[PDB]
Amino acid sequence: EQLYRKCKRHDLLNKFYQAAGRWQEALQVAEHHDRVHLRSTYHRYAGHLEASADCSRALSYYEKSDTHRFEVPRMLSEDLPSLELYVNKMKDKTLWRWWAQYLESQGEMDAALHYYELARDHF
Amino acid sequence: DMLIDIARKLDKAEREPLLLCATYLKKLDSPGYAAETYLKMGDLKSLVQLHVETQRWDEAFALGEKHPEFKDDIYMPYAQWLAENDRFEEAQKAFHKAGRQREAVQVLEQLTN
Repeated sequence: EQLYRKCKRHDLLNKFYQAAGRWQEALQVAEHHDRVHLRSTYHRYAGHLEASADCSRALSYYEKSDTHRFEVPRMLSEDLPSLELYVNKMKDKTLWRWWAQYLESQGEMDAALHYYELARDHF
Repeated sequence: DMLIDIARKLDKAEREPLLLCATYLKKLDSPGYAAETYLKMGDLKSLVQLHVETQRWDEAFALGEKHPEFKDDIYMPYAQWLAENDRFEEAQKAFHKAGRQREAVQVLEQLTN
């Protein structure tokens, strides 16, 4: 740690903190000295929280990484009611399109139309 | 206005009065006239620091287009500001306008990774 600080290599220091499981320090270094990796660090931390079975905090960090559009539906694909609550909470257009595509494949066309109308996906 | 009239009445040989005018004009948040003074004296480094510190990015860009040696001093701070706003396409163009072509490449490689 001292050597990486002496080199001013905040990128290798961030990778080091991640590998050490010290995620808070890793996020602090990313927020102050390594801002270009900050989205990737949130994504990796969210993956380790998901692996640790903490889905609620994984959601918050997938949101911060802006990867919630594809990672959240993947993670909650086994728990459909929680995914529905989430889609209704974020009110995001892209998520309403994804949930409407899921309803469309399941044949729930009246509900798919409702969510495509919310998503303003006239096509 | 009085420091301007004095600095316009002063001769180019009177460095100590002119630098005292330029520092008071900087201290009195009058960067367009501190700039005119640093330009009259030919201290282009203090001028570009003045425009970057007083965040006059348009006056900075106009100076950097006139004096290509300051493109780095202007666009590195501005391109960092674009990258910190997650505007990485604009930041990559800004690093390129700075002459920092290797960093304009490395940022896009890092985003690709």
